[PDB]
Amino acid sequence: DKKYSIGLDIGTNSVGWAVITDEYKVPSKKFKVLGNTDRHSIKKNLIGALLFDSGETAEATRLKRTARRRYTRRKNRICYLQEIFSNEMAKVDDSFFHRLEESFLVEEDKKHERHPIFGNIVDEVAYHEKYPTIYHLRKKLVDSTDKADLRLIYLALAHMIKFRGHFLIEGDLNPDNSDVDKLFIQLVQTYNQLFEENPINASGVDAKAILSARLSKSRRLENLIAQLPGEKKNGLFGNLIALSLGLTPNFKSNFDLAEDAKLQLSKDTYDDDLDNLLAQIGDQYADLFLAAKNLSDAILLSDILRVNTEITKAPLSASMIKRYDEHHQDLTLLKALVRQQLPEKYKEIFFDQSKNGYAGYIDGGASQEEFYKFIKPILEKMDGTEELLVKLNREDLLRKQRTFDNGSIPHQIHLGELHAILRRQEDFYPFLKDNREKIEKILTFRIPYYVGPLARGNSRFAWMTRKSEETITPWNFEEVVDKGASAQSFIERMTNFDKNLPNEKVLPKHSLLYEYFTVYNELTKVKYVTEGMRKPAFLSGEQKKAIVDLLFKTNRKVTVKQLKEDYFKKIECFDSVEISGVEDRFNASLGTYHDLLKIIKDKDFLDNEENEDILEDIVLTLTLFEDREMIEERLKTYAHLFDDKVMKQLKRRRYTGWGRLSRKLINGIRDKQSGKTILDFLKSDGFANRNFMQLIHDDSLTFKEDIQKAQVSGQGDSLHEHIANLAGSPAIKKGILQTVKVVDELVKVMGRHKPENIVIEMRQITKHVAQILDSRMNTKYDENDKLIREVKVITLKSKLVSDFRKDFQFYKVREINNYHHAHDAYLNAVVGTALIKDFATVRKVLSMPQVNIVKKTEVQTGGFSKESILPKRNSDKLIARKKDWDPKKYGGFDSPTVAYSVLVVAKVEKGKSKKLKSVKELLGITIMERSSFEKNPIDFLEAKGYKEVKKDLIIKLPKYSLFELENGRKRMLASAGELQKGNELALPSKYVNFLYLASHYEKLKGSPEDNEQKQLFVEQHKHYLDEIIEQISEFSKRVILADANLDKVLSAYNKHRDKPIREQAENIIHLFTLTNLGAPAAFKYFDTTIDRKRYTSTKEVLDATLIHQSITGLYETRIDLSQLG
DNA sequence: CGTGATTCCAGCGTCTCATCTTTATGCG
DNA sequence: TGGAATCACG
RNA sequence: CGCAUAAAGAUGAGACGCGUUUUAGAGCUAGAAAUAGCAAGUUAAAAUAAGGCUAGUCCGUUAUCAACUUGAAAAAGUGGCACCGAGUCGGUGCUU
Repeated sequence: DKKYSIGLDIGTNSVGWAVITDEYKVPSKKFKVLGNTDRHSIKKNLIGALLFDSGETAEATRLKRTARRRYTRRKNRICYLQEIFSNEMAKVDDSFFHRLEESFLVEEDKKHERHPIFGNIVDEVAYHEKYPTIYHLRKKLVDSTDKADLRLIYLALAHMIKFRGHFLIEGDLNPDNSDVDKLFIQLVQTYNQLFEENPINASGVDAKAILSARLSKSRRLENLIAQLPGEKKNGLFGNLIALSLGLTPNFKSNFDLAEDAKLQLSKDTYDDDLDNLLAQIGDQYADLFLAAKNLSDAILLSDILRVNTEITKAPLSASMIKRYDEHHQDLTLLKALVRQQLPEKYKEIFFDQSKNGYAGYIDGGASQEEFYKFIKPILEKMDGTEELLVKLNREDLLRKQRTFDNGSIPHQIHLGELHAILRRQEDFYPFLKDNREKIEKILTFRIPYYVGPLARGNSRFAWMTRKSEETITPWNFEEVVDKGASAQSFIERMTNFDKNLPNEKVLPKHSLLYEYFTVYNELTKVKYVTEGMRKPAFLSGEQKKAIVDLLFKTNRKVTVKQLKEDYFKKIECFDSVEISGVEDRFNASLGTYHDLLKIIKDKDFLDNEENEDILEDIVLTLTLFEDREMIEERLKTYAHLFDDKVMKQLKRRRYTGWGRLSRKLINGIRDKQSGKTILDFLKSDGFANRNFMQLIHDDSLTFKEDIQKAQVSGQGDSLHEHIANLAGSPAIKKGILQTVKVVDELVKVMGRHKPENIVIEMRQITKHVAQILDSRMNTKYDENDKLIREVKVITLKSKLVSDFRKDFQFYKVREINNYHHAHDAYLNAVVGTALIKDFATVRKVLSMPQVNIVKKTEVQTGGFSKESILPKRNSDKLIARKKDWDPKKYGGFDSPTVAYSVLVVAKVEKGKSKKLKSVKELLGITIMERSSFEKNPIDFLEAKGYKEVKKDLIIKLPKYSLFELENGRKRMLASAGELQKGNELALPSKYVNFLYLASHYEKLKGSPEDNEQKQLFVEQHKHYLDEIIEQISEFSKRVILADANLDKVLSAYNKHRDKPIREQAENIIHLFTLTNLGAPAAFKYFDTTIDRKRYTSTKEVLDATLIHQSITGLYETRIDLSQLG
């Protein structure tokens, strides 16, 4: 026996393999064709390739899951709301909540009256004429004092709870008929009364247009600055204006504050940053800040609410009512216009649902835009359309109320209207007086993103911790869930664990200990030369200890520029020392130390080392959390040793980022005979210049033994490391997993012998790739705890072979057949083994008709079907959306996805007079029906009208099951009613070489003589252009069997048979979408298209052979299905 | 009533909080 | 790119 | 492998606006019909994978998968070799 080297190819859609010996030949062997066929053996060369569908990223599933959760919780909102007054709706009419549920149903499926709001036509019709939209009811309820109808209250409230707005504005709002202009003038006056040196003036500034245009907020700010008389963008009044339109200014440069003091209006931190300013600068600007807040509120409220109504405290509902009135008038006008003039267009606009006009726009499913692309022609051709052309130019003509731009409404004004309804109907409905807060909470309560799914343990996504087993409602959430541990989990479950101690976690990025560690390790490298010494020397440990106290504990920043003059010549008085190292920069500095020095009362609480346990817990909470409620709750257990002012100072700070080392690694483990930690050794460098980067593997310390031992203690599973891999960026790790599978398989098809010089191929991921090969094998140990190097693993930078393919002309015309994956793998092996090591062998491996191509079978999973809910039809293709929703009435989905097909031989009644007959048929199991089938297949097939099913004769047929019929014709099973081309065209290499040069694949390249030779090669061999068509035609006739398309292609080929060769090649290379493996795909040849010839028949394969193939396709179970019937 | 062609179709768009990774250069 | 429908006929 | 800076992918969570579907929002007129004339149109309820039991304000579209023996599963196990060729793999021989 002889060694072997595998050439492998990672990828996102396929993985190639090959097996090469000491010389580049590819061995050959027979192989056992197990199964019931006269063909016992089939010779195969080891070179093949495994095509597969690309692994999908979990984004689509996550989106679906979040949507499902949101629908569940919206239904709960409505249920929460219905049971809040389920006992008073019973008084008026009990079936009211009943009718709404079955409002979807048809007359013969309902069990109540067919009117959902009132239960009677007259009452029903009066509703849609008094309230042509919900917003007339929303408008009415805000502005009314007469007794409403509890079902009409539910209607409005349910309307807002169901569609409640966005939560991006933190805080609260109140429209209360506020006007922008007066607020701006009031701000100007407030600034002027304390800035008489240079007061602001309104001359030349539009107080309303500038800050309400469609321009971006910063652009509007700078435009306002420009329109002002002489103000600068960074002035105090400029900052106030910027706040007044939502920008985030900082005031240290204006009020000479002790801190930067940002005012982040768009975040909840504003509510206390304003208080901080009221502490730092005081009341001198309180009214100015409040005016700026009011201006920000008004500007943001108007930016989305285009109207400026005053008579009503319901700006949104009144807005949409106005949009309804304008749409009605606009339509009434446009109707007369297109019938006083242009009288031939009426039926197409107001009746035809197939055209994007009004008929389409309203009833048929056209959008606003497609209609606006349609009605403008007809508006351009008639007088009196000026008002209509104006609106179309602004997207304001004939507008809907429920639209794609309605997403800018905050939940705050929905909430305002909900309080208005609540605040005006309580006296008439007393139960409503003591339910005010409960409903508002239903509208306003969002689960925090750091609590996550509210599971009790059956959820792989959840982390919430419960103080009690009670059910979580809006009103007991604050007390059932322990928000603090919930948030700490939210961060910690995602925070890494320290590699040196794989079982436990890293510390914050600004830990006090980590803060020292990062700097103690840096200044170790400082060098100096002075009198008396005979050669350069570093700093000593005691010198570092002394330096820390009077350089790093003292100032916010440290540089050798200070040290080389302030320390040596003055602290220990070196005469003429010369200092070496980095010229100026010290990267690490005790940033947290000076922050605390500024924040907390005493420096002694930082110079002291006994307070270490506290500071680490303080910084830990300032990094884990970001809510003020949570930080306030957590710090307070430790503020009792500080003054309340110090506690308030700490509460503001936030850190970000997590470290890569653990507290125990730095200060937990101690040498078993030296009794010192890594931190201690960083204080005790000594003469050896020892530091962490060598302490972790210096055998004179036990730290090496501990770290190595821990990396073993944390193990326990092997096959799951292939899914950690690159922590996150692809979902193509499918490639890695399949790759190992073909190395595994190839071993047990090479005599369980391991390879030598395994050459991977495609710096980003390949580092992870190679070692998992080195980990899954090459594992035997040695006496000194050393792994023996039994297999060598290579990796290349994805490009070296692609230059070898030109340097030696082994051209790669991609579009012909998939043999290039295996051929690239084989050249990968060639180059890899050459780099570490006859020429002709390549010429054989590059013209071998046989290449083990396997399309990995697959059991389809995912969406049950296409997601569009199509209208009601009289077909059996439609799928009920519920157990009681017959599709013929209700519509449903269609075009399912079949997980896999099953072969069934069974009896079925047949004939005009029913009698039994034997049959053989492919069923096709949908993704829905897979669970029922795998529960018990006999009953499942038996309910489908089949009788007398034989279990042992049932066969599972995943997608891409490969059959073979006459003349080596093969077909792949694309969902039980469609085959799919199953053969490859071995268009020999002589026609590959000509076509690559001829079509000049990239654009055009080559040196003068090289270009001359290559172009003349195409000129001389013009008759390959006549033989290529012969290969395509004969192969199509033998396997593709597309008579019409082959006729078309030949006819077109002759019809355009006179263009220059380059143009001829560039289009014939598109003729290989005929002979390619896989789904048929239409192509064009010189602006004449040969469409796609589908197959749409699985009858042929029933009486054909079936090839179960392994991962590599070297082992077959080749069932002949004529034996079954 | 069993074959075979041509045509058409497919759910989409926002905000926010956190958390890993790799790429590119400059030092050890 | 696979399901479904509309169309021509032997 | 750690430090200094910028951008791009992956994971999770919390939320919005739509869209589709059946129904509800008594169409009138010439008629015996087809069909024609007129009027209206902008909103809502419900569902948004069937559904599952663990019965949660949870789970349900990612990953994984040839066949065969043992199987509750996990998982293990199952298919000699060489030399001369080439059209999807064929031939010859030692072996058994």
